[PDB]
Amino acid sequence: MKPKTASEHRKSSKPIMEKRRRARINESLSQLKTLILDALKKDSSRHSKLEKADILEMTVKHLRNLQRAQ
Amino acid sequence: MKPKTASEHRKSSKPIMEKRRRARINESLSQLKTLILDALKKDSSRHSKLEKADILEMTVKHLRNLQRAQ
Repeated sequence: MKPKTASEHRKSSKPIMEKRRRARINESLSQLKTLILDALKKDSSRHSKLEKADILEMTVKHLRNLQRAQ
Repeated sequence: MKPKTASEHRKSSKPIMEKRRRARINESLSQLKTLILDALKKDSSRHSKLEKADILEMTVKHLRNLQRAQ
């Protein structure tokens, strides 16, 4: 399937804290993708083809759209 | 017992494409934190220490603001 890919870049310190961080990274990215795709209402297929980079920048680009809708 | 369910990488993609994606991930996330922190002007000092999760969330939360404050 295509699960929530975790971008594991190793930078350890506190095993517990970095895991909590990691979890929260997924938590935030998941809702990020969710509210973005829902606000723009692009397509569900291009949601099922959302590359991590596509998701991140989509959020930033929507930011610009909102930021001009003042 | 020890249930080994996650040890090997069940991960499939092209090394080159995923590397290109990786670059864009970092690119997107970088400008993402930038425009968010600067738009609300929280603190640029604490901006030197933003947890990845804090960064994603900060952007999502600002999305909400943009969606409902105007």
